[PDB]
Amino acid sequence: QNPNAGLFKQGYNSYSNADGQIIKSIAAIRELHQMCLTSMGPCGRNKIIVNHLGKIIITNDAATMLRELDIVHPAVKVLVMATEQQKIDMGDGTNLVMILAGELLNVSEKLISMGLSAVEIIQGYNMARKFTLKELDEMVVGEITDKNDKNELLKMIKPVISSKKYGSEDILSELVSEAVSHVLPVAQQAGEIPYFNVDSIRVVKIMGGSLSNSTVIKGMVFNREPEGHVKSLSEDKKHKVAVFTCPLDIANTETKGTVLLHNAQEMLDFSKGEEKQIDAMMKEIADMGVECIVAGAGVGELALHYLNRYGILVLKVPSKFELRRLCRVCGATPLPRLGAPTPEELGLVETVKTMEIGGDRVTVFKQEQGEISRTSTIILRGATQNNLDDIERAIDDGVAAVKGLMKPSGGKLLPGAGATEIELISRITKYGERTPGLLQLAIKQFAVAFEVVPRTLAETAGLDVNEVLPNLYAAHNVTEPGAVKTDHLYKGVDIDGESDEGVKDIREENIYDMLATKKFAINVATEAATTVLSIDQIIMAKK
Amino acid sequence: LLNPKAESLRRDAALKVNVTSAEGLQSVLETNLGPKGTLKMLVDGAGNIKLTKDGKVLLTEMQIQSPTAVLIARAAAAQDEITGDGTTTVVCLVGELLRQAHRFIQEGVHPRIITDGFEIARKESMKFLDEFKISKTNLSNDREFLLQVARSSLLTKVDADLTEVLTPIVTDAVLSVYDAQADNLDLHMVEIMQMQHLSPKDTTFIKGLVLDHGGRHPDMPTRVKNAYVLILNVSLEYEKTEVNSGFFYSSADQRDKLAASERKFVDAKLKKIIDLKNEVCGMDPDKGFVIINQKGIDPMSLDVFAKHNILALRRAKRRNMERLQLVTGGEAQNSVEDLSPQILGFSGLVYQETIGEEKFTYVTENTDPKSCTILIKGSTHYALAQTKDAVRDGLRAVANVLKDKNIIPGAGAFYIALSRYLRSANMNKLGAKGKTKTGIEAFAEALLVIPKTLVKNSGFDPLDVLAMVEDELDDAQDSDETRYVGVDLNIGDSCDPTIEGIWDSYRVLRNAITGATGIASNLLLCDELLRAGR
Amino acid sequence: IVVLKEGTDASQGKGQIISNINACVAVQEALKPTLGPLGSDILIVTSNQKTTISNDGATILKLLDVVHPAAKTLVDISRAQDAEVGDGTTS
Amino acid sequence: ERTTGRQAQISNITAAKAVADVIRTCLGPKAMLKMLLDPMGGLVLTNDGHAILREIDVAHPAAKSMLELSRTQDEEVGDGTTTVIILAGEILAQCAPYLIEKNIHPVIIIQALKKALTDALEVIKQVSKPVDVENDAAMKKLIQASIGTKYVIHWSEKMCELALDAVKTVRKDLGQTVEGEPNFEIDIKRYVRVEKIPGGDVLDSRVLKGVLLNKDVVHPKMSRHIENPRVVLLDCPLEYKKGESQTNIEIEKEEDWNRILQIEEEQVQLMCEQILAVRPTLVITEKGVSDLAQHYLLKGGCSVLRRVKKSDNNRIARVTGATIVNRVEDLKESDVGTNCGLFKVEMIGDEYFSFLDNCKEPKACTIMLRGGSKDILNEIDRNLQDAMAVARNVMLSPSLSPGGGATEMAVSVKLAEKAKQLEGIQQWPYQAVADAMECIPRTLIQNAGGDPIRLLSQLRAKHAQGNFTTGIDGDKGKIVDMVSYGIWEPEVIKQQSVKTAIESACLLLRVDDIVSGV
Repeated sequence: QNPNAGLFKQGYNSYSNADGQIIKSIAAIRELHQMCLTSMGPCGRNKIIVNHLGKIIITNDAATMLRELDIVHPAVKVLVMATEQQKIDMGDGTNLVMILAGELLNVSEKLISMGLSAVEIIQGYNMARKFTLKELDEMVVGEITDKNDKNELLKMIKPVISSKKYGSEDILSELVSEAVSHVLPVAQQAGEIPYFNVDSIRVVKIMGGSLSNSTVIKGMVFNREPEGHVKSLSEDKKHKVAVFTCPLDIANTETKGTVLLHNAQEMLDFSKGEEKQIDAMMKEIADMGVECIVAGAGVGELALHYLNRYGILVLKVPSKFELRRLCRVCGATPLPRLGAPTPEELGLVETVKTMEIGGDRVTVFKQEQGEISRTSTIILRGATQNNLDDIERAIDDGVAAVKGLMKPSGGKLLPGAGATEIELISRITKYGERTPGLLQLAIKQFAVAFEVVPRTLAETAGLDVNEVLPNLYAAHNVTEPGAVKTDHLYKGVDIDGESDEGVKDIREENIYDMLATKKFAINVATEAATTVLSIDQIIMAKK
Repeated sequence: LLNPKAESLRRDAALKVNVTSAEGLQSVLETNLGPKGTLKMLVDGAGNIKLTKDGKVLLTEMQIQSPTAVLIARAAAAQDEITGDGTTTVVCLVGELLRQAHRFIQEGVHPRIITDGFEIARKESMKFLDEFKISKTNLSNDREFLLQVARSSLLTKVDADLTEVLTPIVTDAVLSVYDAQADNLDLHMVEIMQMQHLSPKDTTFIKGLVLDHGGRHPDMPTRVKNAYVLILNVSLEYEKTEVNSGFFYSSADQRDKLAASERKFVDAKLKKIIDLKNEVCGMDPDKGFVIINQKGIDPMSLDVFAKHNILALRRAKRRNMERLQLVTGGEAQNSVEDLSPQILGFSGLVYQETIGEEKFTYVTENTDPKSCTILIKGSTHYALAQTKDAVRDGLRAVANVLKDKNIIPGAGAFYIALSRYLRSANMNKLGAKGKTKTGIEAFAEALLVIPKTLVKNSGFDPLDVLAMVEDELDDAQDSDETRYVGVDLNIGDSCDPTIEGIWDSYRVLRNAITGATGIASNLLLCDELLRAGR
Repeated sequence: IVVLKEGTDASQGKGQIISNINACVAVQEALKPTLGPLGSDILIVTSNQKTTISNDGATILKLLDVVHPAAKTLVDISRAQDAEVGDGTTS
Repeated sequence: ERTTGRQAQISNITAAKAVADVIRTCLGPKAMLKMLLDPMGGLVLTNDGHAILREIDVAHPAAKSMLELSRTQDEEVGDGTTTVIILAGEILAQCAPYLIEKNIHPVIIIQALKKALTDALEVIKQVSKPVDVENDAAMKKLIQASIGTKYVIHWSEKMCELALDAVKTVRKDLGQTVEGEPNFEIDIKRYVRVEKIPGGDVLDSRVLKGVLLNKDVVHPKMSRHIENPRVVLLDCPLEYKKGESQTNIEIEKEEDWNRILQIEEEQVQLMCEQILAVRPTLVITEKGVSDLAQHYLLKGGCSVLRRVKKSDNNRIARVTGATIVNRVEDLKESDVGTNCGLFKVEMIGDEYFSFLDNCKEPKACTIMLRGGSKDILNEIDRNLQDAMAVARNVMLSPSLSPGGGATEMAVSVKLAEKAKQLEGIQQWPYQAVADAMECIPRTLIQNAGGDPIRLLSQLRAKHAQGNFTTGIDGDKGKIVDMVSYGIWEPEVIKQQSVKTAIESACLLLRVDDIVSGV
């Protein structure tokens, strides 16, 4: 009896802009926005994710959560793909792009209820984004000289470890910066050849001990056992290593060469045949001067027995990804065939031994000041495997953070912990009053949308929101005898753990975010926020 | 009057439903009209997101149960096959023309007089179309004017920040493939290829051709200022004997002898290739040699070619090998035995852009390439789809300017003037009919939908901006001169569309008025809506 | 017509934190009588149909197989109490 | 299951009224479009009367009889399909209150419809005007009615030449009180059958007198034209025959092949020698022809055409005079190639043809159609059929009737004038026939938009005083004379429309019961 208007399409559901889908889309995103509000910051919260495979994990990072969540609704998919856009090109800012673009839509609703057109809302953010990106170039304080010093790496890595794993910040900083300095070569004024691969730093973890027992070695570390009867090599430097793609066994013919059995007389000759040939092959290989054979394939029983009499360390590496990085260290090259270890194909390694880590013995691969290595490994130790795995995720994001320091002006930095946020708000309001027209309403709301980051750090830390907000405003608003406002821009949002009062200077704890991450996060989050406002209707149809 | 399993809409309520159904589609598609419009999102249910403001691309991806909108979707399909742009504009013209006629339908006016009044006004619209149109010179030095045509096409489908990026790309794409001395152009010569892992503002124009698979070796040269290009069909990798045989080696050194003896057939062809580089301009500076060779190349030949500093490509698409014949000019060499320096082509700077996941090879700076490439960059999939839709619509819009020498000013200059013309003309002419005056006046009032919609998506008052234009037209008419007036969407006042650089194609507006009139008339000609099997 | 989940249940808020505590109290309430040498014994029936009676919190809690994710944390510390020490997994 | 009593009379009226009501707006050049939603999801917006009802499935049997009536009506006249359905449906609609509310017996009405049919046909002959069928300029302006509003309007002068030259060959004009009058019988179906040739121009379309065959000559190098052709038609193919016994040929030894091959070459040569005895220049075999028979007739100086249909040989026999013969040894001396102009191998558009055409008309021609594509050929085809249909109606009677509702209203006035002296119970259903005649000009006004009550009252009063030739204009919709704007349809359209309408009206009134099941 009661008719229905607005839907002529196949009994589907399509929200017209007159029904306020944009307000409904922001409300659906607000549910996801509140998830990240308890994430960012060292005081943030961890979320338990129960996988469909029956595995329970817990992580702070929201980008890992979005991958474990099934995203369908179109307004949410925009920020998920925008989060993946933040995941590429940098290893930090996952919680930054989600909270920022979420608040830009929150303040946009107050303009929609006012009646301000969505196109005039997008035009306001685009003009305010260019004002922000231009101002952030002048808001830079220091710049990393790319000296590659350990102390210079401690300045960048320390704030990256924060907001993910807290309390391990100073302990993991010495472990990460040591392995990075091993991969970073010694050069200056050369920007043509890129370097510092992420895969160049391997992270292994063994249960037992604590972070105090964790060390840093130069080389790859393998979990597999020393299959051969030789547990470790001598202390003499530069041992030759041969990488074999072919398994260790009697050689075959490139044409056919299929083993067939007819009479028992042939079976007795097959055993003695493989006995004499393998003994002849392993001999000549060991006679070439190579004391370590890395086999990418299986190892025969007789082939392993003869190499044990010659004192040859046998270590099997079935993973081809580890053999590629092994070539960048020892210098050896994989041979598809077997029996011809050319000395030009042979590499050199100083020390190959087997060490007991966490109670289990593993054969490592390393060096001391020779046959330089482009690959390093971090050995982590801990009692809880769960939290120890989250340490590996914080280190991998710290390695990607060092990759953020490169030629495209990565060394530029800005004070973090809400110090730049509050200062940028007052600088955008300076642009608001100077820009006439209706843009003033959108520019001011664009600056208010940056209040979510400082309020987030104060809310998750247990601090009083009503007390911290004016302390941030009164600190960055001062009266100076001149145009430039002088001594102290360093007042941030203070995460205490202590008792008494107030905010702190960024120079005290040296906790800051680089300009490359913050400038890229704002440009992507604003473009993603203006994108959601561009869709006033969605239509689903059969493919 | 019924049988089993039948439904019929008979009286005038049938036409009221068809118009109302068309009025529902109008309200949906009027939001994306113009550069101030909105960007609609589509979901196929499998998780694919597509962002486009084009009318047909939306209508083809949506399934419509309403039979009236299906005819509009079929009509918008013929508009892209002819005009290629303005499918949304046709929808806005059909719907409002039915709404304005619906007012007269309730008055008791028969639809024939309504449809005949639209055909008479369409004939007068074509007469005004020839007088209002502007004849643009065929000169190719008009790029300054082409910068205005590019903005008219780009500003609709982009945020207007990608306009400055895509304006030199699209404009250089059309004129480069455009043949001199007033010949035609081929849009197929401009290749559109999408890539990931870079921002959309980094989109650049490629004068030559780009290839996917690059040379894999650490010592390959980064850039070569000038090089001689070789197109080879011969496999440079390890091969096998043409007849069945086998390699039986007593020792490991004998196996290398049998392997080198078989590669010697390839090595004999390899020596002829490397010696040809020293044969022509070997010691000469600003000279090089590149191997685009189609079939595979073993790492043994890659090490030899690296010592000579020769770029070696392998595993190339068969279609791209034929494109290099036009772009580079070098002929395809089927056999190295017949290889000669006259077969090789010449190219300009060839530099390999190295990204970790993807390696790029640039054939650009060619003497007579006659083929362009537009490399579209984006991080996500929807960023590539929105830009590609702007490029495909941007290349055809500029192509219609060189093909059709007639141009029309945009910003509603043709719509507002023709609406004012037909209203004042029929009163002075009076040569149609007395009852036709309703159909003529309804069509003139239906032409105002576009200038009212452009300011509706902009948010400005449509009544205020229309009165300012009517005051300027009346002042220009009393001044006895020719002044083209249009609506400025940014400021909100009027503007001269010739100075502001907002231009619409002649073929787009010619088939829009004729197309929208014929489709909207056929909907009014429907007496009864029959439904069978429902 | 679109959904944000496809049947993935996720709940948050301060009420969820309290709900996670009540799930740990239910696990705690079961292990309270087993504290001490004179403590009571729990009667456990495994899905294998084998029935065991013991007061050791390690053996007990490993047979509960608590599905609740936050209450699973009490199982992790029970294995750590059984590893570093081996006694007192109830306390 | 079963419908009896007056309930079946109600269902017969409802069925015929529902079928007509759809196409009532489909009459006239201003006819409104119809939207038919298909059960598969598609729709058809075309206003073509026959194309709509063909895609509409109906249940009641009387509704199917109205569909089969239009199929038979389309075979007579090419246009006016909606005119007959409205008239046949309105007569039952006008007789509906008399059949039920007035309780008139159906046989009384059916008997009155027979008298109304005779009176209506006499009025049509009175209002009709004579026309000259021998005037070429007059025949072109007639066929033009079925031409305009089509793609062939530009070639219309050639479209009439294809239609006129075709009907002039088939027509037999004779009359007398001795052997009777054929009444100018012309068969467009069988004899006038068109042949569509791709390529060329519409101006190149010719009317060929003769038969046309697409099968080529069995040999590439042959005489391209024959001065004095001698045609030989036969049934039995030319090949080595088989015995009446179980004899089979299996050759293993190599020297035994020439023994059977010599017999095969001899028997085929004897079959070809019987043909060459009369020294023919042309050989046409209904069945296939063996390669050996092709060579013997190759050196004999005669063209061979294999595989010709038997229905073709009968038409070949008329353009030639060759006597049909079954067995190759039975060939009669009465078989001749006389009255055959030339044999042409000419190729048009990479397609070999065969031309048996002569200088005389053997009552049957062949239309050769050319164009720019196959879609143009199909457009010329159906448009030529409508061009020949109107030409056929004019050649089957030399009279024209005014259209646009002039004849429909003129009959309704004359029926009402005669109804005054028709007193008795048959007068009531008789007056319903004249009221049904006014429905045709009513739908033209309803499709025009003018006031139906005001115009029909002035239109009927115009016939009562002024001439009967004053009709309604299609484009305008105002009362005008058919002298100024002619719109002259042939009477055959009006003849069959009134005859089939009364027969359909008597058909539905004759069925008082409906029973289902086998």
